Formats: sequence, C-alpha cells, structure tokens
Amino acid sequence: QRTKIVVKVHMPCGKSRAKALALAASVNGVDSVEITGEDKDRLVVVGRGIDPVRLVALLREKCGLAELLMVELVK
Amino acid sequence: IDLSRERDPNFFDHPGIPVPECFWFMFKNNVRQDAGTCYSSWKMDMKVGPNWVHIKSDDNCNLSGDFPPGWIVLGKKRPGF
Repeated sequence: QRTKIVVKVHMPCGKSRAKALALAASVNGVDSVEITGEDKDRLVVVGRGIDPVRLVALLREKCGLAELLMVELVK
Repeated sequence: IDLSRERDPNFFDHPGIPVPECFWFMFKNNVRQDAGTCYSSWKMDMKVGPNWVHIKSDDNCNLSGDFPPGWIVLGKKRPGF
C-alpha cells in the first residue's frame, strides 16, 4: 500500500521550504520527503497509509497553498 | 511535440522502491508544463489542467486518459528500459 504523492506547496524560501518538509515528514506512514521541481515548489511524499486529502489540507492551512499533482501507488 | 527532443525530467529514484520505467511529459497546447516518472503497465492519478485525471500506462509507456481540451500527457520508457 505504498504510494507516491506529489503536492505543489507554496514555499518561496528555503525556510518555509524546510517547514513543509518536516511537516510532510511528520505525517504517519511517510517514508521519505523530497523537494523537486524547476521552481522547487513540489513536495514528493512516499509512504503507505497516507490520506492525500489530509496531506494537502494540512500543507494548505500551514503554508497557505497546496494542490495535489499526482498520486501513484507503488507497483 | 517530440519526446526524443525533450530534456529528461527532474527525478530522484528512491532506493527502496521499484524503479519506475517511464518518463511522462504534460503539455498545454504543445507547451511543456511538467514531467516526471511513472510505472509502466500501471496507473496513476494526475492533475491535468483543471481536472484530476486517471491515467493508464501500457508496457511501452503509452499513457491513456481523458485529458481536458488542449492538454495531453505522453510517455516513453526511460533510457535502457
């Protein structure tokens, strides 16, 4: 039930950027968090058990903007 | 659109998990919007313009899904895959 989730998160700084990481990585079931993207505005979250609606909603309130980009169950 | 011409996405393959076989590329009116990796012979959900779209991959990374007008997501197998 491992899945990869990519979220677009408002994080201009490196410091709201570390805010987002540690927050995504505090979520139950997460295995890794990486930031990617030409604009480094993507959180990649991997784990099993994760509610994507909960991931985004949390990042939303705590960073202001978050939209789901992709959810891919690990083959 | 020419996938053989497109630069590789920004990817990081996590050491524990199986290495996805495909690059996908997402275009709005033939302009590259995003790119990434996904599994072949599989399935993902993706934000494509305004819509959350369910996408199937076949074993040669052909992506199929019901994309909104002006948008498309295209695949190919990564090098050596």
